[PDB]
Amino acid sequence: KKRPEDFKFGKILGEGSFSTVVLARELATSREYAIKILEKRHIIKENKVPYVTRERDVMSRLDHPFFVKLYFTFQDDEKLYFGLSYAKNGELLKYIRKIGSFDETCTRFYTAEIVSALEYLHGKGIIHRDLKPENILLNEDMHIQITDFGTAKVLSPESKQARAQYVSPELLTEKSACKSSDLWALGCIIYQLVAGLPPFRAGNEYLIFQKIIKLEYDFPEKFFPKARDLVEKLLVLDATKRLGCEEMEGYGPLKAHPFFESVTWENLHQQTPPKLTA
Ligand SMILES: O=C(N[C@@H](COc1ccc2[nH]c(=O)[nH]c2c1)c1ccccc1)c1cccn(Cc2ccc(F)c(F)c2)c1=O
Repeated sequence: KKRPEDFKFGKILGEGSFSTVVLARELATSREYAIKILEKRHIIKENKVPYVTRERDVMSRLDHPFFVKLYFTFQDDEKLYFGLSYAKNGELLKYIRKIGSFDETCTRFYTAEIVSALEYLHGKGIIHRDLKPENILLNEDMHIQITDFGTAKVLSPESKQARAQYVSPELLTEKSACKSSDLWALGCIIYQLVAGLPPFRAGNEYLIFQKIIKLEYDFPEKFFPKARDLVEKLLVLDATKRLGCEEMEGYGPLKAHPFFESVTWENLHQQTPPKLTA
């Protein structure tokens, strides 16, 4: 078992739900991990601290190339520690501030990795509920690493549902989430990769929420036609009519959409990602 003294702790990578993720270097190996630290003082019923109880065991057991993984755990008198994948290259959409919108080859590749990751997650009955560019990190090899900050939920077999710019209308109109809520988020992400901006934009959050529920958005003139078609098929108010959803025959029709022509879905993790720039 590892212990706190085996690492040199660096900067904070992220924080939420009484959990702080810190960059750490393993002294013996020079390997870097993102170690999540929870103070035992905060583990009380009223706080609903994630990853302490059994309801997230299926998430903790994931061993997929596109999700940050749990490698080890340990504890001391005051804290719980969870060693997670470190995604060296940070947030995927961070390149937009320099480079602007992604080209079709790069959009197709990164969209395929996200779709492949969501298919796997949904196949385990897990819904993310807060999928956004901030949660799509990139490792040293430039492959995606999707993070959860305690929003993901395992659905029960008895229900296909569970209780701003990337939020689906059902999370706004009926305060519920389903697998299809994540496909709405995917539609927003694809649009942002291509356009360089998210689809629902307005003067403030209140107005953005109105645009979402009314489907008030437009495409710029330069939007790749196959990507436009795909986005229109994901950004549908009725959650049962989104491409990829259970009621629309699942992932096959989504992975077979013309936007994904030439994609080799089985080896995306082994392919060299296309460079965003030389
Ligand atoms: O513990 C897990 N995730 C952490 C966040 O992990 C981070 C955050 C930033 C980082 N930067 C970097 O380089 N590595 C980083 C790791 C968490 C924080 C706060 C509350 C709850 C969880 C965590 C534990 C186990 C598995 N996963 C992957 C996962 C689970 C369910 C999903 F639906 C999903 F899409 C992905 C986790 O995110």
